[PDB]
Amino acid sequence: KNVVIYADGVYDMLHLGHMKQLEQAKKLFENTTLIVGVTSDNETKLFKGQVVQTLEERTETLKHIRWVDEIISPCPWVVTPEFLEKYKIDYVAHDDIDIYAWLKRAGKFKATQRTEGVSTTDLIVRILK
Amino acid sequence: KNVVIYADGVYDMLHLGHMKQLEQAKKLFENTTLIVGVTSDNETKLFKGQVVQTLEERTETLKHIRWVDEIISPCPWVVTPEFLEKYKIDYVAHDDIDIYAWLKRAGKFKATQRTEGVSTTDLIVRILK
Ligand SMILES: Nc1ccn([C@@H]2O[C@H](COP(=O)(O)O)[C@@H](O)[C@H]2O)c(=O)n1
Ligand SMILES: Nc1ccn([C@@H]2O[C@H](COP(=O)(O)O)[C@@H](O)[C@H]2O)c(=O)n1
Repeated sequence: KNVVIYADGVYDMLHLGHMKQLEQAKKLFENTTLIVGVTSDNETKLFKGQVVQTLEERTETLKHIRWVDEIISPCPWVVTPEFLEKYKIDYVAHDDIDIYAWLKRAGKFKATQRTEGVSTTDLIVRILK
Repeated sequence: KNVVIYADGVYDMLHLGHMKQLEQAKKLFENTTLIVGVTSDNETKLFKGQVVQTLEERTETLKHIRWVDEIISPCPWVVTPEFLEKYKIDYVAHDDIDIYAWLKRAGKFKATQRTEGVSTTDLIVRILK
């Protein structure tokens, strides 16, 4: 009955968009365990860009989110089949833009939706107006 | 056994300081219900200053916090004895600077600690440096 869901990301300056994504992932099935992977400072710098918050900060905030059952911090930058076996993960949940093609082929990918206009930085834009 | 705790505030741009306060309030006793009061846009404008986020936004974010059992939105600007009776509140939890003197006299005030340097706006200061 219980299904293990994995959602990875940077989760920098956690905002309502992230929280709604985690809620979505958590409620994909009736009984789930949501594991959240948080990306390292270095790989995030190397591949995405600057992070405002450190791994420790990004991880500590996530701990306070209702839908989060377990956190893997740091998590691998790229998901692998071996990683899924190690953590008994049934599905990977993430927005859908292919780096996830192999997960889709395996029937282990659950797409989630982004929430626009709600980021921490969009809120700063308000203040300046 | 179960104890009802009430924590009120603005909770604008929710950050780790708020989340740690709510965790503190929630863990004041072994078995609690944490009710969170969120202040109205008008009274917050009148008495504190501008709020970035609306009541609806401030409330929606709080919903995603693990420690929150119930939300009263909007909540009264000032706590009264009648309000405590209506919601069967045992203790009010808030930082300690006296507007809370009457609660302290009644044995219904539990002080919580602020967390410094961790606000959403302090994180914006980082980016600019
Ligand atoms: N506005 C946003 C921003 C991110 N998200 C989701 O939060 C998760 C982590 O995103 P980041 O790695 O960009 O922090 C991803 O699944 C992403 O789709 C969202 O659903 N809405
Ligand atoms: N840095 C901060 C900011 C607020 N808080 C707490 O969060 C609650 C709500 O604070 P505000 O009304 O300022 O949003 C209060 O109990 C306050 O003490 C905190 O513990 N640390």
